[PDB]
Amino acid sequence: TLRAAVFDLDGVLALPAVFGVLGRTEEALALPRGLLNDAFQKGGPEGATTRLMKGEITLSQWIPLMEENCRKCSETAKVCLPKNFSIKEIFDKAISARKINRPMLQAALMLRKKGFTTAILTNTWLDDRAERDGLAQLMCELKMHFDFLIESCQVGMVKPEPQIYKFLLDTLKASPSEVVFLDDIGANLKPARDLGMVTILVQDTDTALKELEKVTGIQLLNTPAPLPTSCNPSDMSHGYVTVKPRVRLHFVELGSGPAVCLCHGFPESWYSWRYQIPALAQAGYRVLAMDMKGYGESSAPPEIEEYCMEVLCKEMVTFLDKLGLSQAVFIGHDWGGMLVWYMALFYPERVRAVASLNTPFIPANPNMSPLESIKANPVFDYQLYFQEPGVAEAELEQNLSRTFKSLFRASDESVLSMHKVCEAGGLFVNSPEEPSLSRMVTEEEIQFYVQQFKKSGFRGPLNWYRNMERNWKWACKSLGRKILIPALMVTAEKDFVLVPQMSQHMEDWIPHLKRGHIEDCGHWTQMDKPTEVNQILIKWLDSDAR
Amino acid sequence: TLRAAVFDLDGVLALPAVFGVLGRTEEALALPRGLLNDAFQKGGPEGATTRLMKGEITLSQWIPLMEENCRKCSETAKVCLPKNFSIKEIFDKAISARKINRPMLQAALMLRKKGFTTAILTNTWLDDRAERDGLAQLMCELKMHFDFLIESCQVGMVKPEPQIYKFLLDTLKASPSEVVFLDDIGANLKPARDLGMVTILVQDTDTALKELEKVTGIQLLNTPAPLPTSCNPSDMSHGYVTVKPRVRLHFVELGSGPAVCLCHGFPESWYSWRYQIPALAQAGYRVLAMDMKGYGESSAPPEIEEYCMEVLCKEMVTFLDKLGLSQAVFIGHDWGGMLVWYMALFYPERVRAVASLNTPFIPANPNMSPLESIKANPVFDYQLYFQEPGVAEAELEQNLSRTFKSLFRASDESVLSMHKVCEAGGLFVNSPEEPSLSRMVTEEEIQFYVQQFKKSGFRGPLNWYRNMERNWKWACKSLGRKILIPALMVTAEKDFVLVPQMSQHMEDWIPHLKRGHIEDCGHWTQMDKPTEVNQILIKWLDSDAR
Ligand SMILES: Cc1cc(-c2csc(N)n2)c(C)n1C[C@H]1CCCO1
Ligand SMILES: Cc1cc(-c2csc(N)n2)c(C)n1C[C@H]1CCCO1
Ligand SMILES: [Mg+2]
Ligand SMILES: [Mg+2]
Repeated sequence: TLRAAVFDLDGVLALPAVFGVLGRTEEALALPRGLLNDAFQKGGPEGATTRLMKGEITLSQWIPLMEENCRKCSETAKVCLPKNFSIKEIFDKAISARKINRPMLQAALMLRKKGFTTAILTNTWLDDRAERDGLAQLMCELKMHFDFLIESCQVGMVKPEPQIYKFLLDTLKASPSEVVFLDDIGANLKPARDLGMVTILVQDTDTALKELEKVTGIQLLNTPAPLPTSCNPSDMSHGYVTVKPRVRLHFVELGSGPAVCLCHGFPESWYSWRYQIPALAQAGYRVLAMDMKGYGESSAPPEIEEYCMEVLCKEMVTFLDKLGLSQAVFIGHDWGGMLVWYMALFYPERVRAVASLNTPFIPANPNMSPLESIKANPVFDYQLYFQEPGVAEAELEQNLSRTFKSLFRASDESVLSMHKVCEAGGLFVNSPEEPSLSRMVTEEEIQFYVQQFKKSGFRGPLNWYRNMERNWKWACKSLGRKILIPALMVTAEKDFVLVPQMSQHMEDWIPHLKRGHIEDCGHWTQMDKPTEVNQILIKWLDSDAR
Repeated sequence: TLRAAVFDLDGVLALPAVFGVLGRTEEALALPRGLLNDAFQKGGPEGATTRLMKGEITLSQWIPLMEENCRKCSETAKVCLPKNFSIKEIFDKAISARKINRPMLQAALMLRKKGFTTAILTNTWLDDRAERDGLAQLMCELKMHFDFLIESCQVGMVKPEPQIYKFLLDTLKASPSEVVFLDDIGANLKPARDLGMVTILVQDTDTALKELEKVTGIQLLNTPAPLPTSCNPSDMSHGYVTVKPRVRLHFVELGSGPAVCLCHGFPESWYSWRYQIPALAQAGYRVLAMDMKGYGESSAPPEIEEYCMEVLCKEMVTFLDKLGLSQAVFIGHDWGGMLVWYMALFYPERVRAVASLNTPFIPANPNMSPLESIKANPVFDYQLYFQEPGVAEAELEQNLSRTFKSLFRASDESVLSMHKVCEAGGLFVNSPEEPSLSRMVTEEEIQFYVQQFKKSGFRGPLNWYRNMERNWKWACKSLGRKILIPALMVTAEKDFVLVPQMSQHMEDWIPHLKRGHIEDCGHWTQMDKPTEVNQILIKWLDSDAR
């Protein structure tokens, strides 16, 4: 029966509520109880506050009107307001104090995931104060999680007037009995109740969630910890930069602050960062999540040498030049990880800080051909399989779904040993035609990769492995250097190819290296353990790159 | 004969030179003359400094080696270095002191404009110091003006070794006699001279330019003031954001820092900001230059109401939401100017600051239909001509070249009165078939507009004028408000439609409004007077939006 859920902002999705600051200020300053609330509410439907909430005036215009109300209320109550008493001050403080009430948001999200239409209906104001950016941030963060946001000041109507509830119903395209509405102000619930909406009076959050859960029949309290926000591709800003005549690079871009360029591994996509992109933007960064050369909407030229580390890095520099970015933080995974260590070594002036997931920095061995070095570790045998042009392409392109479904698996699910792949004759020779779906991914997410890979297939991707000799000679030039910019290495316990021990000597080349470590994490770090990756990146960004 | 020009960075394109800081520090600290230069040069081809310039070691690794050289030089000269003596300190200071030597850059630019290939050949280092971003900025700003940048540390070779000059010649694809090479170090010129290159020894800039001018036969000194840098479309980052199912918005994006969204007028393009985009990025801003809805690579739906101010503003808010931007500075011109005043009035929380070129803020008159208000000023008669769907489209689309060439004219060139356009039967009824080219634009620039307008023509653009009644009713809601965020109004003396007097009452609605005024400037402000626009925007941005 219930199809829709409506939440107020103050006192419901965000806490502490501003009205609360009226109460507290009175208490703190020993003013007559309720004096501030009388001033706030003076003139009722035609007083300053209603005009504010309806959009007739802006917040900065209302401030001196509330001031005047406070004077008149205090003269009528035969008291004086203290020296320094400041309405602007009180509200600046109150509005920055108010934070997202996380469990209410997570309930709204769960309800939306089970197919509810969700909305925020709020009495609010046009905010033109010097510090308005703080509220603009909160509203952005909240509203992306909901179907609709209805603000009194944008629509010219306020709770409890009946017309806003009619406007609500019409926006929802639902009848009143299909709607639950939560509010901390009982007067605001009444007209919803009159129409036959389920209403919940929100005092403490848990009891409201308990009622919300009873009435919807959905579990909202004590639920497992949810994944971070992911990205819908068609909701993103897509950027494109031509770095030379045949080569354009595509990226997705979210947030403001220091530029952070995310570089995925093989055979992946910008979308492999879907769980980090909103979190890093939310934490105060400008994220640029690349399709690396060879992939997705980036160009994919056929020639092997187009994909050696030197050419790749030079193009990433050009990509910064054309965007007008003197630096970025570079964060890489797998092949992207190797590339970011090379950026740090050859273009430290362009790199604000460098981090890798899984991929250690290993210096070239000038006394050993890289082919031999690769042949020395049985777990890299899949890289020899990748050498011969055409062979891996045919296997990987033959059935894309099966390809991504076989590759993208958590450590407790794996179907492919990386073991004696040449000898066996292929990566999939002993995996099913139709693999089961990993817990890490949905069917929809697999089909995003399949559709990406239909544009250019695996030639350009595989070519990143086909420049061992060329990369080795370029790397040998850097053998006297050290990496002395801020650097983070993140090892994954159960990546059985890029094993955490393989990073064990990095402090010789990177003496101030920082570390994080993720337990029970396979090769596909960002989607295996997105919460833990997010926390380790944001903590290191805030301390080292900011 | 000469086809190419090569410039050193230190002492040639940037000043004061670092070597100079060796001299000055000695003098300042009363050290033995030349002591620092001996330490710097110790071991010659195999000393620390050469290894640095060749890329073997990074700057931070070299710092303690130069320190040690300075100790050994001072022990051998029987003196002591002062307490606090700091090589890191000296170089931090020297490297931030060094600025682009503007007249040398402007000579290189002029030579490139007359078809020279230009290059920077420099002995430089891999810079990993905490403060490296300053040099990364200088190198970005310089290098975008040149065909090639050749850095000793990237190529593994240093002036004066002969191999780098061979590498130079090969990069230029020129024989030595086709090249002029400028350097402040005579030892560095010699191998160019040995090959038969024209060389110039740069002491003071003017005498070097004088020799450069004699030898090339091109005027480089005492030249008129050049235009600001413009944008090549195919060198820009292009961004695309879907703000709702039928509507995607395209923009060009350059720079980092506070987001600044540029909104062009009718019938224009992101490209109309070509002279502001590099300057504002260079001044420390993130520029987003839109194709407004109706234009260029943005969607262009046919329906009139898709283009009312309300829908337009809501979509600009969504564009911020999807990019993850809690605010931007909004700067508009003509129709874009009207739109930014509306953003300031309806979404002040999303607007960091607002500026308009030409377009004044005028409140709706609630006692007069907007059609009448328009009929009251003979100079708006072209807006009535625009009302009837199809009529203006046919005239404007009939011959695009003639359209843009007739419209885009400086005030001393105009071919169209805005006068009794309905009565005359068209905007062009009395202008030539093939207008002459305005001084403001090249043939190439006109053809960029023509090609943009072949995608959707003039329907969507004209529709911005066809919502007078709808805009009037929306505007009436804002009649109690004031604009109290930072605001700049820029009037143009000779815009005979949007006249500077029309802005004269703006202080009633915008009490802290700032102003700039541009004399001898017609309607097409950004390209008429790009230098003056740039200076007024950047000064106001730095003081009000930063
Ligand atoms: C960690 C690592 C070691 C080597 C290696 C060793 S010797 C040689 N030539 N290469 C390579 C190529 N990697 C990169 C990883 C990331 C994905 C590709 O393998
Ligand atoms: C300055 C201005 C006044 C009016 C106006 C007056 S009364 C009414 N309805 N409109 C308009 C539409 N403008 C906007 C300019 C910029 C380009 C379009 O004209
Ligand atoms: Mg409330
Ligand atoms: Mg020099």
